[PDB]
Amino acid sequence: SSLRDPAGIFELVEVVGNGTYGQVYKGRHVKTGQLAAIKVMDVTEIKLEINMLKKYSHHRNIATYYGAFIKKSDDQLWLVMEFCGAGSITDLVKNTKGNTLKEDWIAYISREILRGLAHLHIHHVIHRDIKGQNVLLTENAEVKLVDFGRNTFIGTPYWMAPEVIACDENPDATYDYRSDLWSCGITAIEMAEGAPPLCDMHPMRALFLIPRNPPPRLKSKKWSKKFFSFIEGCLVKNYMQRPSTEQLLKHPFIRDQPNERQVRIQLKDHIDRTR
Ligand SMILES: Nc1ncnc2ccc(-c3cccc(Cl)c3)cc12
Ligand code: NA
Repeated sequence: SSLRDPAGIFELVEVVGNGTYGQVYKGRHVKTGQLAAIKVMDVTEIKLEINMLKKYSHHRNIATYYGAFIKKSDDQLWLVMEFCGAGSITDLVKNTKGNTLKEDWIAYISREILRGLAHLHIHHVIHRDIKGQNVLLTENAEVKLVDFGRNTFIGTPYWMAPEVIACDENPDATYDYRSDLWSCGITAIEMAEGAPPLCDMHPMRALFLIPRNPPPRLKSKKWSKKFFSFIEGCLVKNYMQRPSTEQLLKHPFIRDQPNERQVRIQLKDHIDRTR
């Protein structure tokens, strides 16, 4: 009924990813040595968010919520969740020769992202921040989503869907569940090319171009017809005709993965070789 102090339960080890998620630490469950990710927030409601993040995180493609703690003093709120030890998808692409993942790896990771999103969407939750950095890997090559729900900063715009960017005909910016599907397509281009489209643009210029530009496309013609079609589905310009999570899960690029077993093996081995 009342949040406990974390002393002797969880301890902070080091900042993750040294300065990319803000106040998120690699932590450890004191009594068992089990690792955990801990978001540290300064606080002056909480209990409801605890019970809410609890139920929707029980899915295999979402990092599991453990509990909430209050470090007394401004008081610190500690949000404890399952740690994913093999870094982010962005790290994976960065640590790969040529900053590009094989198409079957992209198909596997994209399906796991979509499965996580399908669980949140069915429960009327919008992730709002799908990107390579928020999709984490475990040592067993399990794919898990992270960072779903002060608010004074605007983050990176490269994964933002057109409807989420306010402009003359769209004065009130629309975060719709389909906005996460646009971000999944940008994440798939990020896996294929090493960076999102418009990465060569200043962030404010990219924010102006996203609602105006036609849908982004893969630079190379080497990819399969299925992959181009998957990107096209994610990146439907007008969210009103954009397919739902359930429709994208049935797209042949996602649905038809004959080398699935070997992909998980390749990913597990690649994690070891590039650690
Ligand atoms: N669960 C995690 N495992 C490993 N690294 C991580 C890095 C960052 C995060 C993370 C990032 C933003 C917001 C929240 Cl609540 C958690 C979670 C993890
Ligand atoms: Na989970």
